[PDB]
Amino acid sequence: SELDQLRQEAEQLKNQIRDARKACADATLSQITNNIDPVGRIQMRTRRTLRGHLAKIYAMHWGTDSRLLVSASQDGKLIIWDSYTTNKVHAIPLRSSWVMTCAYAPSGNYVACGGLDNICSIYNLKTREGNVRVSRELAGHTGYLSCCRFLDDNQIVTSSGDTTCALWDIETGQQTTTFTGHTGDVMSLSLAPDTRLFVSGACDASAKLWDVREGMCRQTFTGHESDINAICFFPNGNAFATGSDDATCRLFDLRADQELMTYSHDNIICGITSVSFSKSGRLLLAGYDDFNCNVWDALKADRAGVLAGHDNRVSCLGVTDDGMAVATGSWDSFLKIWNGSS
Amino acid sequence: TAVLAALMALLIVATVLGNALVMLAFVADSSLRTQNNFFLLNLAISDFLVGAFCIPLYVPYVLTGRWTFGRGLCKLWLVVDYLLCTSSAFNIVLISYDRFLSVTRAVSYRAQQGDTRRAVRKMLLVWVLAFLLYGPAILSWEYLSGGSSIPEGHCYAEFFYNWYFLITASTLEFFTPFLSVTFFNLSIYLNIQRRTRLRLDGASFTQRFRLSRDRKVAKSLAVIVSIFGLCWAPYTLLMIIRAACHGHCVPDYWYETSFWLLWANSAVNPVLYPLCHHSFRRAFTKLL
Amino acid sequence: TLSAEDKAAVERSKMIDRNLREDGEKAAREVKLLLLGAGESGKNTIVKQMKTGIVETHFTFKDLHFKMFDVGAQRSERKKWIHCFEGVTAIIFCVALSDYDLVLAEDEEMNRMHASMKLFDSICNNKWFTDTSIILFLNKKDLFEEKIKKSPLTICYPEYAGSNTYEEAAAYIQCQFEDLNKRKDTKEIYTHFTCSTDTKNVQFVFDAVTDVIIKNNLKDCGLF
Amino acid sequence: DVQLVESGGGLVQPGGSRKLSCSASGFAFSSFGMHWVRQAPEKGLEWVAYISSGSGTIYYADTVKGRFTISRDDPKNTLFLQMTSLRSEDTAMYYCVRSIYYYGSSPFDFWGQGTTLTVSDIVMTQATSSVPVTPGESVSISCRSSKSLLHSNGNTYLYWFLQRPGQSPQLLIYRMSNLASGVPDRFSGSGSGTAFTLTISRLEAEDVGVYYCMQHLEYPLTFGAGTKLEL
Amino acid sequence: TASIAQARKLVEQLKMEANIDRIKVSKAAADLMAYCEAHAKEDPLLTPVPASENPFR
Ligand SMILES: CC(C)CCC[C@@H](C)[C@H]1CC[C@H]2[C@@H]3CC=C4C[C@@H](O)CC[C@]4(C)[C@H]3CC[C@]12C
Ligand SMILES: CC(C)CCC[C@@H](C)[C@H]1CC[C@H]2[C@@H]3CC=C4C[C@@H](O)CC[C@]4(C)[C@H]3CC[C@]12C
Ligand SMILES: CC(C)CCC[C@@H](C)[C@H]1CC[C@H]2[C@@H]3CC=C4C[C@@H](O)CC[C@]4(C)[C@H]3CC[C@]12C
Ligand SMILES: CC(C)CCC[C@@H](C)[C@H]1CC[C@H]2[C@@H]3CC=C4C[C@@H](O)CC[C@]4(C)[C@H]3CC[C@]12C
Ligand SMILES: CC(C)CCC[C@@H](C)[C@H]1CC[C@H]2[C@@H]3CC=C4C[C@@H](O)CC[C@]4(C)[C@H]3CC[C@]12C
Ligand SMILES: N=C(N)SCCc1cnc[nH]1
Repeated sequence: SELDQLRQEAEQLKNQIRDARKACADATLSQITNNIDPVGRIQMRTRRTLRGHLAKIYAMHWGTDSRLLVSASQDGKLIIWDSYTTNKVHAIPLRSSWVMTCAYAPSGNYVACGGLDNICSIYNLKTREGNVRVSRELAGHTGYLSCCRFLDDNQIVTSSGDTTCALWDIETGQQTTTFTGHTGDVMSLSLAPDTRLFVSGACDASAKLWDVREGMCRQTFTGHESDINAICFFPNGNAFATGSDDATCRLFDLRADQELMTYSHDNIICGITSVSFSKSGRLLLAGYDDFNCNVWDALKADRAGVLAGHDNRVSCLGVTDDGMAVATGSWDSFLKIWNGSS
Repeated sequence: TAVLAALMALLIVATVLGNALVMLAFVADSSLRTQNNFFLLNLAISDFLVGAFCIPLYVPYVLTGRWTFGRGLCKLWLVVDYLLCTSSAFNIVLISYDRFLSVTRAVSYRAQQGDTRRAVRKMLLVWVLAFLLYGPAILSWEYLSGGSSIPEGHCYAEFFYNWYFLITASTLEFFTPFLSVTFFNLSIYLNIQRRTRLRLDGASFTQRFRLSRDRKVAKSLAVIVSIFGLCWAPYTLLMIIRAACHGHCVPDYWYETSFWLLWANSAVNPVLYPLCHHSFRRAFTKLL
Repeated sequence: TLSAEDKAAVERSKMIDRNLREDGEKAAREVKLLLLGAGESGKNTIVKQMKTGIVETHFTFKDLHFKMFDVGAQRSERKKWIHCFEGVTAIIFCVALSDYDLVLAEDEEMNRMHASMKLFDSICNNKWFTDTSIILFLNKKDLFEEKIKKSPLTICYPEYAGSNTYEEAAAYIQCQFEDLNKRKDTKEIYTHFTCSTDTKNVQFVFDAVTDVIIKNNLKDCGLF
Repeated sequence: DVQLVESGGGLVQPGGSRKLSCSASGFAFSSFGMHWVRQAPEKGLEWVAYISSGSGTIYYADTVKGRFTISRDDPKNTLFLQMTSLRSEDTAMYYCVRSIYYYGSSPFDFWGQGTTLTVSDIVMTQATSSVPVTPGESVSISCRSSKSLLHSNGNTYLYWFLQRPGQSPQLLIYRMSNLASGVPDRFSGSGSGTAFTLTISRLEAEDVGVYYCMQHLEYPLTFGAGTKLEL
Repeated sequence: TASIAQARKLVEQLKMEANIDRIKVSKAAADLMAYCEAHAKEDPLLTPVPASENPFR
């Protein structure tokens, strides 16, 4: 009786939200940006190939100086690369080799990683002893760690396969806030540029916008037909793009609370692993299962170019903060740095 | 006359591009970095230079009958020709020994596989040892035996009619390599048959498939020993036989027929080792 | 053209590269085994004989190091992390023979043996384990023998025309699991009958792993 | 804590041989390159030798090359300096210095206490030998180089050290602008090309000492004469 | 009473999401287009820089 009545009210509320989004859908982003000229053909060359990982690369993250990056492989090694020289700055042996994510702190003093061991390990890069040591092991998730991102040297957000995201106080080792509401494994998270919000994509094909300080879900974004594997905020923080196993990328707007544009092609039938934006946000770069990275025109939904330089899955990618280059990691154990030439 | 020119040109075409695909597919694919993959490349490079330098330069010696490139260039050709053919035979021993360790030292083979430092060290040892077998002997024979017995217009080794040196050199060039390849390719067959025997006793379609695969390997190992022996044994035997009788007991046209068998082996090798390899075929389709 | 510190930084990278190769060679001598199976299937008893997330077991038998990974604690979606185990030497699957007549507790109407068959079929035919051999352990053989006399095998298999002898009953179950394999040419299934008092289980794994390693080596050397 | 203890120094006869040891504790010794730097009594610093991490690269100053041998024992965490044919020019305090090299590292960050031995090229100029100072007032120290210390990679390999009376040198500024860990922000390094300035805002009693500018553009590493601050 | 407790929370969450202010898609689309236009020149991937200014020559 009471349970049946309540679940009927949820359906009425869902229709109310769907009607509200349709009311403000006066135009389409495609119609708005039809007049502007296309970006043309984007040609990028492999400037660097980072060799040394002996297994599948699962994650990479640029440092904020746009020169150092950290990559994770399931050979149990975290490696920090000098991308300008291809020099290896550090090689961090992992206690558990089943790593799925890695993060570089914005300060550059810490890196984080974790996988099937259900632990987010924080590594101190600046020690008087001259070696990288574990400073914290964040336990508390009951599923695998899928993504992690530093807010500062003391705060980090983790998404897990136990359907929850958590905000951690690194100094005390305790999760201050727990973000619940996903009905599937949360696969990714992205921080807003002001680090007041973050979006997460789960295997329930939905993206939720979370308030870091308040600790609740502000908005829920649906439209994908399969698990979301990747998510990335727009550079101004007012939009985000997702990548799913249904071979599509969608651009959702925070303020309009709805999808604005879909980025898919008939030839593309493989899942999407990673998404990122260029510095101005005009380009959406997506890594795919078909061994390629497709550069999209964000405004016009045109495939601007292809980065074809890997013989296995493109597992991760990232664009520098200055926008100078894009790094692609792959299951073939190589990282490549790309940018164009005049 | 034009028939002979076409056949020699066809051999050049087959040997050059046949071993060029192996070298091209090596560069194109970045996963072909195991020790065995480097050894197949070394064999392809050794055979490629035979069809690109030795064979094209020897065509005038056949059509005209006299060497018109000078005595100084003849010594370069003799050193290169003996170096390349010997290195081809030494790579076959290196490949067969590598396949011997895949079945005997199986655990260490998988660990050491992919170490390019080990592969390059073994590759350099093949070329260096190939040069020392005939290189110094060709160059220093004239300067230590007095004069040169080679008539003007002819280009062949100073020890062409020597009896003691040919048998000694061929023992380290073909007799020992042939027995090493035969022993290595026989131990592999014995282990595969023995291993399958225990599997059947320990345990349908899977058993029938496994038995059929073993027979395919048995034929694969037999062709490798036979082709290497078929191309190299006639010329090696003729050199020793003709040396004793100084060409009286051996017809002249028999020498030329056996001379080109070794160069024919440099064209068969791309078909045998790299083509039958699982990884190289995948890299072939990627290019075409 | 490099500065004094740049050359030192390049030299440091070479030192790191040398240690990465040594770690890769050391990790290449380890046999990685993925341990799978249903609950109450002797999965824990096997680990005892072999002596919060993924559980890793290390043991050495005749100068060969085995790394066995148990992922029974991972209650998340299997497909999101099962590719992380692509490239393991072999998969160890544990099936309780005594559960042929028992009913799954959660469903209360599904036979446990059929539940193991569904788990075996998905793992064996998974796209990430096309070339991965499976070591099948059929535990509780002594308890299965006792249950056969009281309970015929027809309960689990309605289409079973065989007798109630232990040898015939056990062999029929072994064939049913091997028939679930669709990649007969690319992979092989090793089946063993284990008990609590058995001590040859480590020998069977070593023999099955050695056969798998040699076949991979022959594929890498071009013979296969 | 990070420690570097030197031993083996003492009075030796001219033409003799002596073995200096530097035992390291509290840090990953095998990861750091090591230098020997000496300082003659009432003189400035002089670099002696260098051995890299992994022992692959070894450098010597010309004045000691052929007579000194530098070696390390990574398992024992010991740094060695074998000296032969010792001359009266070798009478100095020998310092053991750790230095790690990667992008963004701070070489020459920790020095040992030093051991005293008594026996019976880019030019770095610090013209001002001494500067009278008062607490709370801003002081600037100038350094010059015969060659441009700016490399084509954008780094300017100029270092600033402070040797307080009775203490070993401590790193203040590395690569001409960066502030070493544990150094107050009042120190600031400014430079261009061949001319460099070390500015000390709100001078305190602890800042009193000798300041050395060192170039790390190329070997041999050379020090300035040193500028002394006195109250 | 696990389902009834979860039902109240899910209904309560949908109330919070339904009370937000939504701008028009045209307004949101224009803002995205404006940001891309304003920062186009400082995007190296969109407009590749001269080789002298490229750290990855
Ligand atoms: C007359 C001779 C000198 C002509 C040159 C032939 C030799 C030296 C050339 C021709 C083919 C070349 C090889 C082609 C492919 C590769 C693979 C690459 O990953 C390393 C270089 C390497 C191994 C080259 C080495 C040099 C090489 C072997
Ligand atoms: C290890 C292997 C690859 C080294 C090969 C070195 C070869 C290419 C070099 C080294 C010695 C050289 C020979 C030295 C002397 C002569 C005699 C001269 O009248 C013709 C050139 C000739 C014949 C040179 C040909 C090229 C040569 C044979
Ligand atoms: C006619 C004479 C000069 C031919 C001499 C050929 C020799 C010198 C050339 C041809 C093939 C070359 C090798 C081809 C491939 C490799 C693997 C590479 O990772 C290291 C270099 C190395 C090992 C080369 C060494 C030099 C090499 C052996
Ligand atoms: C004087 C020399 C030329 C005569 C010797 C010829 C034969 C015996 C030499 C030449 C090439 C050599 C091989 C070259 C490389 C290797 C790899 C090494 O890890 C094991 C031995 C092995 C397999 C060598 C065995 C011996 C060998 C086959
Ligand atoms: C691609 C295939 C056809 C190449 C076949 C290579 C062999 C079979 C061909 C190519 C070169 C030919 C040789 C060319 C020159 C001579 C010298 C002559 O006095 C006897 C015949 C003889 C010896 C020919 C025999 C057949 C031959 C050796
Ligand atoms: N076995 C030898 N004498 S070396 C190879 C010399 C050669 C024979 N045919 C072409 N070249």
